Amino acid sequence: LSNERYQLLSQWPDFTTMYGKDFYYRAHPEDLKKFYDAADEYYKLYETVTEFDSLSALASQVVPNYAARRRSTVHPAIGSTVADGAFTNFLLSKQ
Amino acid sequence: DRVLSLPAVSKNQVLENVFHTAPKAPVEHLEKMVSANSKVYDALNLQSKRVLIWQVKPALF
Repeated sequence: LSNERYQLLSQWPDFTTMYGKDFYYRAHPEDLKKFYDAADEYYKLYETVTEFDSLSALASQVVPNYAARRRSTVHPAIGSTVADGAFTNFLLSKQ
Repeated sequence: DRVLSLPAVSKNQVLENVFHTAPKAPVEHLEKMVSANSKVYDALNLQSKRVLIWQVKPALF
């Protein structure tokens, strides 16, 4: 999934082609501060999508709730559809 | 009133309306993207010391 986010950070337009002083002084001061904020934001997003040592601790938050859902009093592989079919077999047979 | 024929905009105001933002250095892109592609190298190379390929597709011994 981080690969699919990094693929759309690979499609980001190059803002370091507009770092010269030709684009500094032709441009509105507020739009230039916005452009520099947009470059700072891309550096934040790219520093945090390539922190791959954090995925191994992100995966430990999906693990306990899933393992407690499998630690069932009926069956590890039970679900709603099998329980519904067994409820018809229990209900539509006699008593 | 000689002072009222001088330009009322100070040299301070010129220096703060001309150099309004501290401009971006060109080496900032290099050092930032290098410090992040070092993490891309570390996790995803097959020669790094801390590769993720054994934490992701474990082994079959």
